Amino acid sequence: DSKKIVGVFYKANEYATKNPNFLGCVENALGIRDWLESQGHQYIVTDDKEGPDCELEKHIPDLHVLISTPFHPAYVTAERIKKAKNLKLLLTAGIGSDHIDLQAAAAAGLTVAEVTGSNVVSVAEDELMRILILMRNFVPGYNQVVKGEWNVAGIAYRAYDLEGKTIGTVGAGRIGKLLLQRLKPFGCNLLYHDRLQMAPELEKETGAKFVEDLNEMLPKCDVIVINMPLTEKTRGMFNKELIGKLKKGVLIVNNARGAIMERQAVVDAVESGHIGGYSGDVWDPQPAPKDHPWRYMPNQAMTPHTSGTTIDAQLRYAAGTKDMLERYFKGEDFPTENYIVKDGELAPQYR
Amino acid sequence: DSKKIVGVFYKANEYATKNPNFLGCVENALGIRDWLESQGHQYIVTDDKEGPDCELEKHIPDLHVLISTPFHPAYVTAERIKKAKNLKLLLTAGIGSDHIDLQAAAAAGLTVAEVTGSNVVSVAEDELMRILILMRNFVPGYNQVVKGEWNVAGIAYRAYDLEGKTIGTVGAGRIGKLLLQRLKPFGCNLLYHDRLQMAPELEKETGAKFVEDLNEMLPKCDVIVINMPLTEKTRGMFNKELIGKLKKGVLIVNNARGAIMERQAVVDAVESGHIGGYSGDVWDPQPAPKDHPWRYMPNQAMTPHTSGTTIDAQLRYAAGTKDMLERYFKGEDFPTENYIVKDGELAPQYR
Ligand SMILES: NC(=O)c1ccc[n+]([C@@H]2O[C@H](COP(=O)([O-])OP(=O)(O)OC[C@H]3O[C@@H](n4cnc5c(N)ncnc54)[C@H](O)[C@@H]3O)[C@@H](O)[C@H]2O)c1
Ligand SMILES: NC(=O)c1ccc[n+]([C@@H]2O[C@H](COP(=O)([O-])OP(=O)(O)OC[C@H]3O[C@@H](n4cnc5c(N)ncnc54)[C@H](O)[C@@H]3O)[C@@H](O)[C@H]2O)c1
Repeated sequence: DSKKIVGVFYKANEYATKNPNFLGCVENALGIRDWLESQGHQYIVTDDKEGPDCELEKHIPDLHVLISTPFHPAYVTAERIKKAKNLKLLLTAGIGSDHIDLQAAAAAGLTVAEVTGSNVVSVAEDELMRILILMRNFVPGYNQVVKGEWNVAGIAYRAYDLEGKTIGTVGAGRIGKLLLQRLKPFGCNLLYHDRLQMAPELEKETGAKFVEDLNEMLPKCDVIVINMPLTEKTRGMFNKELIGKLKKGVLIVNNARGAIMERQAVVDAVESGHIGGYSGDVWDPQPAPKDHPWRYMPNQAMTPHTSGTTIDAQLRYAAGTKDMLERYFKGEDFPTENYIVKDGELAPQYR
Repeated sequence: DSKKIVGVFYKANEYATKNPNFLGCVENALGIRDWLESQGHQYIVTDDKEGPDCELEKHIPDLHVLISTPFHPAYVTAERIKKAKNLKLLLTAGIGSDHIDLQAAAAAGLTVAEVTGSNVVSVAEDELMRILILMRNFVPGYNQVVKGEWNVAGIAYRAYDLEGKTIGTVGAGRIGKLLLQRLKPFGCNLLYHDRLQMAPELEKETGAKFVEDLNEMLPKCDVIVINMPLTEKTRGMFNKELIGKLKKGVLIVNNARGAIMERQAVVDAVESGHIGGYSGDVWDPQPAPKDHPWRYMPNQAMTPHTSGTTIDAQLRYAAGTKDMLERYFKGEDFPTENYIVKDGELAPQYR
């Protein structure tokens, strides 16, 4: 009954011990090493995930379970899945399992699951933060401060209050709903697009108006927020043509997945001023290389992939990961909303 | 009965024309020049405000009305008031009139008024954006992006969700109340201190609790927000001893006035880790010199003085300044809430 379990996390070095609940890094490995080893399982943890000769690849031929995390994602390709002779279970410590080839996982009969709900508040907070950072023009003020400069006009000419502006969320699942709730008291005109309409009473509490056809919402928005998974349909959806339909000077927030946008289409439209500003924590690929052009374009307010891995989020997704492992050892089903691929079927929000 | 009117604003140069509503700079000067010249008055506008030899000091001897603005503040000292033989009226385009020597103004019988309520939503927004930026640790992420780095752990060890944290506002007048209303859906433990308690219905809607004694509220707070005027009592109030009563690792937001804090006492407690981070738009003095130490201390999330001068704020304070000039010319009283010094008496919020 003893299994080989591999975890792939970001490496913390001297940061590992600066908070007692820092469960998300390599060194602390979700807090589950002792619990796993006491049951006779082998637990191997690494950040070394790229290429033929990395530590992860050493263990791909015989691991049983692979625990990944979106902030430092192991890319589980069709070729890796074919090499993986004993693999049965792919767990995501966090939310969003698109770093796996989900079609090849379904074709191989693998189970893919994630900790649904675990960091959705955290991302909704970070999104509202970035809307404010772009609208109110925080980044150019910070840059003046560190360079020893002082020029209020260089900031004020394009700074605005959020009050009275039109904000559209593209996707209204768990995160989009939590965002709409936090935006209610700012006094904005809220719109949303999804394949699924929110309940009548949630529309009434938030004041948010359903727009069934995405192309009708886009031109109306001063602010657009991305809030869908990375799926075969959403991949590359914000291309040259779709971005042309946005209001001139639109501010875009994207803490969903970087690859929902076409990389170069965003760069070109930022340089022309057609996108007024772009802010998010997600990139294609991750880690983002040193030369990734989103780092250097005008008006950018980016960070690395951090919003779903606050300390409070880490505690919840480590706990959910442990619960699923415990269920797995006992042959019990996970909560239904956790499955992304089960019995060869993809979950509806990814179809 | 035609008057010399002087305006002191920040200079925009090429930025002036980038927005048709950019009324807060020298070049557009609240949009009132034609209006004032058509009535036979003279309107001298300048940003040059420092020392014996600046353009402002040339007009001090014979001006009738001086319009100042907090973002680029003319320091109207006792020595200046004495030299000002014709001066009758000091108007603040924005909110907070502490850049005037208010005791010398009272002594000389000068009227001091400002545009109450004009940018209070704007600052409430900017405060909440800063709580998020400090709590969720945005600034180190931005810094890594522009330097070409990628290290998630270096940000995540210190990042938390705002949900469930304790936040205290020191002051609950116009801005403090608007902040509390916007914090409500984040699910925090909200406390406030003021000399005046809020209406019970407002306490209930926001969920904020009155703490009558300031010293009792302070050690309880993860986040402290400064929300009072700069007055004889608030000036230097956050000194070595008062900062010591704060929780270790406290995050502080101050978009009120810089001099409410002792400058070096903030530097020391930030260097020690007693203050975990400090964020605001306001400084002593302004413009802040190149070597001001708040620009360079650990964890700082500063900007120049911007939050009360968004485009939407400028439209409101330009209109309120124009309205008080019209009343002035007709011998009519300003709205009661606009007066800071009238008949040699300070307004109650400054006492
Ligand atoms: N930055 C972070 O740290 C972080 C953390 C968590 C999640 N995320 C990303 O955000 C995503 C959303 O999270 P959630 O909890 O809100 O997910 P959710 O499943 O609850 O909501 C997704 C929504 O997308 C809609 N949708 C799917 N395909 C669509 C399409 N083609 N057109 C229109 N609507 C479509 C679905 O109907 C659903 O309401 C995750 O999949 C993940 O990729 C990022
Ligand atoms: N950063 C900006 O752009 C910007 C913009 C507007 C205002 N401000 C600053 O914010 C201040 C507050 O603005 P407002 O509209 O909320 O003012 P307000 O008059 O409505 O509120 C001031 C509050 O301070 C309280 N107070 C005064 N002295 C006190 C003391 N010693 N102890 C406890 N409470 C005390 C009063 O009871 C009052 O409720 C302004 O005076 C200004 O200096 C900054």
